[PDB]
Amino acid sequence: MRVVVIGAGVIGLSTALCIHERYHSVLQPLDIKVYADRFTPLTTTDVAAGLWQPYLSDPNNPQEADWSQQTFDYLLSHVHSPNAENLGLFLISGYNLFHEAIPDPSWKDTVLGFRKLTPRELDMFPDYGYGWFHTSLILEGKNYLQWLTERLTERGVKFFQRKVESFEEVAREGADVIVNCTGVWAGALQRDPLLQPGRGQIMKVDAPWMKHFILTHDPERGIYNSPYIIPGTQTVTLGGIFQLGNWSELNNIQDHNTIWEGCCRLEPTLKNARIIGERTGFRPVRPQIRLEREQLRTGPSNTEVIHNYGHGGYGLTIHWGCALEAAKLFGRILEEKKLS
Amino acid sequence: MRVVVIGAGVIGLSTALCIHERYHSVLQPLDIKVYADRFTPLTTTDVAAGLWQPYLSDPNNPQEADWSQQTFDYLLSHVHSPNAENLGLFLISGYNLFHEAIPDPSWKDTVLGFRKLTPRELDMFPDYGYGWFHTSLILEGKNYLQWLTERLTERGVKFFQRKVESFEEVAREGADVIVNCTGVWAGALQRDPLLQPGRGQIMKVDAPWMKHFILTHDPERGIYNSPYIIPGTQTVTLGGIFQLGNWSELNNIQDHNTIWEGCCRLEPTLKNARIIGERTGFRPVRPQIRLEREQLRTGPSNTEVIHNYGHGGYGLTIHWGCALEAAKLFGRILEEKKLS
Ligand SMILES: Cc1cc2nc3c(=O)[nH]c(=O)nc-3n(C[C@H](O)[C@H](O)[C@H](O)COP(=O)(O)OP(=O)(O)OC[C@H]3O[C@@H](n4cnc5c(N)ncnc54)[C@H](O)[C@@H]3O)c2cc1C
Ligand SMILES: Cc1cc2nc3c(=O)[nH]c(=O)nc-3n(C[C@H](O)[C@H](O)[C@H](O)COP(=O)(O)OP(=O)(O)OC[C@H]3O[C@@H](n4cnc5c(N)ncnc54)[C@H](O)[C@@H]3O)c2cc1C
Ligand SMILES: O=C(O)c1csc(Cl)c1
Ligand SMILES: O=C(O)c1csc(Cl)c1
Repeated sequence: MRVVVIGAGVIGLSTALCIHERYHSVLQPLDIKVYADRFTPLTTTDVAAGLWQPYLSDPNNPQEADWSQQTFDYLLSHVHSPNAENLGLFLISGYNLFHEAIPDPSWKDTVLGFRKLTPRELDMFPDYGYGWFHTSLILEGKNYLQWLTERLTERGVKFFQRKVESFEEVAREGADVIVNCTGVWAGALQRDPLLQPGRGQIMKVDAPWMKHFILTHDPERGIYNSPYIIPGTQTVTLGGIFQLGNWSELNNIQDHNTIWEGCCRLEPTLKNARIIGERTGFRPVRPQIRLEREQLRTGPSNTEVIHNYGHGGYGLTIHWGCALEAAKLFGRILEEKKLS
Repeated sequence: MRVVVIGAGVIGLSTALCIHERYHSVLQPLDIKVYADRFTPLTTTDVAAGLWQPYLSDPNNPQEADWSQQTFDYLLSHVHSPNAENLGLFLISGYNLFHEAIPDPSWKDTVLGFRKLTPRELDMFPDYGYGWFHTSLILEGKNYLQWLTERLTERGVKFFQRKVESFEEVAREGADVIVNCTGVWAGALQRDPLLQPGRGQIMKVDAPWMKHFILTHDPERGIYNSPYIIPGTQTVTLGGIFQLGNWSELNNIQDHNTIWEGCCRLEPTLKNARIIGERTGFRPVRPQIRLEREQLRTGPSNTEVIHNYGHGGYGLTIHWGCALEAAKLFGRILEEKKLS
């Protein structure tokens, strides 16, 4: 059983690890290989701040709400483990500001100590008059991806830097199961009109006095098109750009100005914070995560393919639930091959 | 009117600043000088982490409860000012862990978003089964003291490195009002059996993933004789020593081992944190702050004194309320001398 996972993002690496950990003993000819065009720190996961928060609206597939929750419970179960520093995982509390009262989220009980903001807290933010306060977790992509890489290397999963042109080229080379974790670039292997790039731009700033995240929201401009401030381990992430259909992997000046003055008005202590870096990424936007199987008509034989892409701006938030679910789909392929 | 403030800690400097801004134009020859044996970074204020939190019990003088709220309200009114970085001031949420249920503190409504810990939050700390969660402030003494100095220097308040032997010495030099802010060393100028050193020791550790403060409590050990973890701007403070009657300004190895084992058990991610420094300070312990006027019998005519010391382990928590109050008693001196 030769398995080829395409993608070295949080989706591909966690899926490869979760498949190996659940199926190493039931299948000894289990050679897992990871094909990827870019690795850390050159993936979309590296650009993400790493905060655990799903979208405010319910996810159009209630199974995604569970995948988000079991990812949170799994990460929280190791947030006080001594290796949490290596994963880039830690607790963080913060605010979610609004201009008008909105209903509570579906993940209010997943989060620790969810509550609505008191008047004295709202007075620190004059432009907003309603919001939440809650304790969540941050999984920084740079540390988490390298942690997954080393653990996959411990389990004998070889890595190869190459751009896959088609599923058939991997199938014809001997692959039995192809795990499609290509993210926003998935359409290049199979056209999907529902998948489109949600381009974002973030600023990484040195402001170590920031102990809380601050996410603002405006339904007119869309989600994450509003200033947000997310403190990480060594730096503070400033963002607020979300552009559909923009393929320009290049830092914009106007977006830089939008991010800066939006967060500076939100928190005036940032005016003296030095800018360390700035990055551009593409959220794999889709109305639904494509986590499903597909038997490919490739050749006289037929290839088995597992898709998992289209996680939008919540990939790290939902990655572990998607990895477990992709491992279950891998097990059904096993039972149908007279193999489990 | 020649005023002499003895003490360059948070109590001496804030009182000298609060006195001048209220009386520099009501009083034309207002020459204020600061006499101090040690300045920053060699004062007890520099050892403190800077967390705003009073004792758990009522302060035996309900005016101190007001002084603490005045300090919180004033600091909170400057937490989003762009010069808060110069003050070393920023918001921070955190935990207060207990082994079983105890009554709520009197300052519950002063802090932001006070609440009790949920069961899932208590599961992250296996030893403690009850606790609180609230948002507070941190005023790092080093940045705050150098800020107060720069203010006072701009206003013609000259500083002098000098050990004061007696009030009579200062009054001999021509001083009209003496503001005694000598902290734990006040007994060397007037014997006070109520003032004793609450020696403490803290560890400054590099663990920037710590976003919350964690204070543990044990009624058997006494307050602050239990592990606490207070993340600062550039470092994380680890403490938990409160020893009455020890004047040894020397870091102890057993106290070091007590702090390390207590905080590492409380937070296993601290196992690999770099130790940056270690400090020892003396809390000016008193059953109540001595904030009062005293006309003492030196020379053929009196020279009046204002005492401000005995703040224990909540000096930065209460400094501003005591500074305003010491300015009021300075104003009554102006009335008794018919100067206003
Ligand atoms: C600015 C910004 C901030 C974000 N913040 C958060 C956040 O705070 N929390 C959160 O949960 N999410 C956040 N996200 C979203 C998150 O980054 C993504 O959902 C997540 O990274 C998706 O990763 P992925 O594994 O699907 O693909 P990405 O990590 O891009 O990885 C794609 C992988 O597929 C590979 N690949 C693609 N095509 C081929 C090919 N043809 N041949 C070989 N390899 C190929 C790529 O090279 C790479 O290996 C943010 C996104 C952006 C843009
Ligand atoms: C380990 C530790 C942690 C702490 N943490 C906190 C905390 O988190 N939050 C909080 O609110 N408080 C905390 N405290 C308490 C806080 O540090 C003190 O309450 C506060 O610093 C009081 O300082 P002060 O101004 O009274 O005098 P200190 O800063 O000592 O300053 C005394 C000044 O008076 C001078 N002086 C004394 N005698 C003479 C003299 N005879 N002649 C000339 N000058 C003299 C001293 O040299 C110095 O200039 C902590 C204390 C310790 C020890
Ligand atoms: O996509 C984003 O910009 C984003 C900000 S917080 C979060 Cl979770 C995701
Ligand atoms: O005295 C202390 O060690 C102390 C710890 S938190 C706080 Cl406020 C004071």
